[PDB]
Amino acid sequence: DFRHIVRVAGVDLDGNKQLRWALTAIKGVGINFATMVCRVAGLDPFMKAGYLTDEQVKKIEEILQDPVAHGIPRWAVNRPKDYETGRDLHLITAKLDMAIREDIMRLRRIRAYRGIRHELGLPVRGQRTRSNFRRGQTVGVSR
Amino acid sequence: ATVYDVPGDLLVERVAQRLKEIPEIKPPEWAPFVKTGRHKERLPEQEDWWYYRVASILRRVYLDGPVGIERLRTYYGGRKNRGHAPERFYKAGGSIIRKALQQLEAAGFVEKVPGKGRVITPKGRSFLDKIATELKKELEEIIPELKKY
Amino acid sequence: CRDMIVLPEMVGLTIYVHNGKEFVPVEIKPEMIGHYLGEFAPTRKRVQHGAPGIGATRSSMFVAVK
Amino acid sequence: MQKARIKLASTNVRSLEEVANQIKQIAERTGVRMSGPIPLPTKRIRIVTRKSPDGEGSATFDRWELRIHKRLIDIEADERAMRQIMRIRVPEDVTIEIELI
Amino acid sequence: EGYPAEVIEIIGRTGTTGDVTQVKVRILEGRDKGRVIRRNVRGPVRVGDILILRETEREAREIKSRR
Amino acid sequence: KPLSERFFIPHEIKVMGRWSTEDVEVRDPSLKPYINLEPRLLPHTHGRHAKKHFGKANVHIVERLINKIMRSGGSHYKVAGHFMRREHRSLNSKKVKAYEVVKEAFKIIEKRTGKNPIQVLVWAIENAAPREDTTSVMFGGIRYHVAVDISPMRRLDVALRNIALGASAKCYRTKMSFAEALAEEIILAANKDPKSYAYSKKLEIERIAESSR
Amino acid sequence: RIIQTTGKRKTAIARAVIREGKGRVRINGKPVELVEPEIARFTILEPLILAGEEIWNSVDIDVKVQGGGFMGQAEAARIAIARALVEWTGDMNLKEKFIKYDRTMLVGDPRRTEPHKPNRSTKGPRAKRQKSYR
RNA sequence: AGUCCCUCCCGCUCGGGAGGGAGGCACUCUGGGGGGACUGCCGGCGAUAAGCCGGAGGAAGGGGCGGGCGACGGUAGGUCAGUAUGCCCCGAAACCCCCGGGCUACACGCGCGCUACAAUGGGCGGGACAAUGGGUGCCGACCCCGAAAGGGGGAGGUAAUCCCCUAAACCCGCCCUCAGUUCGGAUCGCGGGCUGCAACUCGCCCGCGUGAAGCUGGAAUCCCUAGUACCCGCGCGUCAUCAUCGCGC
Ligand SMILES: [Mg+2]
Ligand SMILES: [Mg+2]
Ligand SMILES: [Mg+2]
Ligand SMILES: [Mg+2]
Ligand SMILES: [Mg+2]
Repeated sequence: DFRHIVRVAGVDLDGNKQLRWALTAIKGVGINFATMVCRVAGLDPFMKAGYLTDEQVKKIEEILQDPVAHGIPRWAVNRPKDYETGRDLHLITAKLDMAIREDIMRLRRIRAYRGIRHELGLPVRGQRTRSNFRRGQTVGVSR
Repeated sequence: ATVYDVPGDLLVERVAQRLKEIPEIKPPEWAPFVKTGRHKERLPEQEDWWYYRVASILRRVYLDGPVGIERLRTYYGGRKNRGHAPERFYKAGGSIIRKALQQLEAAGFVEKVPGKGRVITPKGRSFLDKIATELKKELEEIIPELKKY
Repeated sequence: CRDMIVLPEMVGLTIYVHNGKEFVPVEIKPEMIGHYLGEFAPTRKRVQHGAPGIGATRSSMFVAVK
Repeated sequence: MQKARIKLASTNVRSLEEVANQIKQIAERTGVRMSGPIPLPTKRIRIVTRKSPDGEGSATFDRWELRIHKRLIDIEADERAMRQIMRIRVPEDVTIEIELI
Repeated sequence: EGYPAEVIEIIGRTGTTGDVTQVKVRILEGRDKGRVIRRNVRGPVRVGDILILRETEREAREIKSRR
Repeated sequence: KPLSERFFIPHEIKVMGRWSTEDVEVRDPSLKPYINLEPRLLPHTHGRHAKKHFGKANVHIVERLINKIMRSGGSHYKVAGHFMRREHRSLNSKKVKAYEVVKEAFKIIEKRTGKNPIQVLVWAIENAAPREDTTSVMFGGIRYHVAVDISPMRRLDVALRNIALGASAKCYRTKMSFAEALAEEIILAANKDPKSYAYSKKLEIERIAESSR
Repeated sequence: RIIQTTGKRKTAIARAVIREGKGRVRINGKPVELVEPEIARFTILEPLILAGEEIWNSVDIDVKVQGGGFMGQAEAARIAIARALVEWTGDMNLKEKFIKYDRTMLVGDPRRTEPHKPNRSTKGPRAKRQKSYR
């Protein structure tokens, strides 16, 4: 019954690790969201990931695709109150970075102040820059 | 013997066991989704993290007398790891504790002394000392020096 | 008043702000409601760098002041 | 009876003992019991400051300090003595307060 | 390889920085077994000690009139 | 771990309540009057000896050892390679952790050889203490490196210090622990093996001490 | 008959009471046999083991402490217990062994911390900042 | 603490323990007044003097330990932007008020620090013990709503009474096993709150998610002699909110 490599919704996950860490790899599921889903699904977070039969994979894929309707509350979700509709959503790898990218483009359009910083690759949240954030290369004068 | 006659952790472990049979103690609807205080980082790991909290709360009003909610939140706080800045002490949440005290009240082990907090009942002292004696009647085999008292 | 919060009344028209020395037009469109008025009128001229001078480094500090 | 309670508090220590012994003697001369002056904790107010007007030079500080000595006396009430402790004429750097229980 | 010697008197502090001490030892088992020589030591020393040395013939150079 | 050992009550004034220093026997006549072996149940003196000249003569050897592992490592002088500055996770003041690692160290030593662990220790602290040194003596204008002799007390200090630093470099960023790396050092030094660090340092001191007599 | 003695150790006071009994001894209500930091349990059993399992079985002691930390109250307990034992039995061939093993078991420790001074003033009296030429 | 009543618990009680209330200043404590240490007592240097070494007895020993108090003068050292002040300019202005911006800009060189580069550790559940100080424009016990920040009520306190205030490093039990990792948490997206007349420029706090450099540091250079250095937390100040700082514990 034992296996070495399993896959759930894109990224494939190790099989000699505990179930709660094996899911950490999926971009969009940290550690505190993994404990939750493993509990709600109905199985331990300490079982060896290789021991996952496939109907349980079907269960997990169900949960990750609309978790609010299974018990995962709407204060612990990737993004609440979607800017296009007040629904509360939890996205994962492929859909995630695109959503952030369009949330950035939206600020680039109207030419806000928080969009131009994203343009020029500078701080965004009000830091100081006389002394740190030196992502460049030294300049000389004379010797 | 009493609860003053054994170490705290062994007694709490043994109490939390029998506690699982009182029908009033049962975990609320948001227990699997909560960490215990703004100073932690990860959720509790065992499945019965409830019964340990409640059982530590009994022994905590036995030998502390009239004690109140905002004083059981200083006890269950800790030190925080807040990034690039130094560490600092913080209190704990409220719901996990208020529910525990209301459930122990409904069980019959504590009671609301008005204006001064809560204290333990006779039923509660019987409950705790019976288990303390039950344990100690075996901690003296491997430690033959407790036999005196 | 750069603090004013854009609202569904102001969508469509074009009002001004005051960025310190002059009034700068901000053609209000949807997707602005919620933001602040002064958020669209920047206030410091973007910086472009010349060349280090006498003191920019320990090699030109006392070799100049005699 | 009703056990008046008097509370003296002053910054000069000597000029307190004399009013204390006045009260003690007055009580003694007449017929009344008394609980001797019970010293209460001193309250010392402390103020740390820098020392130089400008900002140049090393940093050196001051420690100013003001101490306030207190006492407490318990005594019964007899008008022969309750009055006798009214012509006592405290000094100007002392505070007195009288109240019964 | 094993020659021990028993200090009887301290003479003073030599050293470029006050480190070494000149001291007059007496050997107690071996070739001399009774002779008295003069040697420099590193560390602290009382009287009655037992140093262990390896030559029994070096005779450190005299010090500046002990002061 | 077992509740019989977690709760342990002695009924004899021994060392740590376990081992008795009645039969150990110091060979070197030089180091005999400095290695103390009195009964002294608990090794803790609360730093009273570090006030009086030659105060550290009458302090139990186990406490002299425990004190010379309450430190962070090599902080301005490399030891076999690198610095090992480990601040905020070093045991500088934590005497409890020190006493614990030394207890477990002895429990391992007693098993892999079979002798009173303090006899093995007193063997280790003689096959690691060298008795020749070097200096510079300025004379009439100039100096030059000359060889000298090391007094006993300083021999003992250097011995224990090198044992410390030897164990405290194999537990560094490596799978082996600290209590067992304090054993793979004493079992070696007490047997004159080259793989040690305390003994090798003695040889490489005595070499460049002899070669410039 | 009863006796009662004292012991202070850098902000920790201890009040002891000694009287006949079965040989048990409590500290704040804890039995001596149950003190977790073993290095602090072996610290208050030195008078009661240096007297023998004969005197240790004809007295009851019960101390109370407050202040300090797990190791600055163990020593207070030890001082009070030694000063009590040297009076109940009231001999001197035992008081002597309380000076060869450790002289402070009866005289206590006169050491306290030392105030802070103004160059860092939160680290200690003698530790300062780091000099900066150039 | 030793006596005296009442209530309640455990092996069912011979013994042990917890609260009250009656009484007492025994012990701790608070703070006024006295005592105690002088090279005084022995041995050795130095003259026999000044004095210096070692030993007793002692709670303490050789300015008892830590602080306050800085001479005549100099430094054309710093401060006219704390107050005072002579001379020269402004005098319908360089004087007095009000709204919005800046001091928070960023190819770059430097000073002082905070967090790490892991096992002399990271996480989760239990168990332990402090002191200085502050509160009436303010400190908030106790009860109830919330997952968390917080919100609605609200005793007692002008103080050895009520409140801030059951500290952290430490210990026991289980997971990880030498890996850019369950190390490291910068940088960013979305949602919920507090102070404020006003949070975009530019305040602070919470929950989920993403997860950068970093594997012990070249020549050089700094601080420390005992309850001192190192390691861990706390309180005042500044303050309507905000401490990686200063001054104390
Ligand atoms: Mg001048
Ligand atoms: Mg000048
Ligand atoms: Mg500035
Ligand atoms: Mg981490
Ligand atoms: Mg803002």
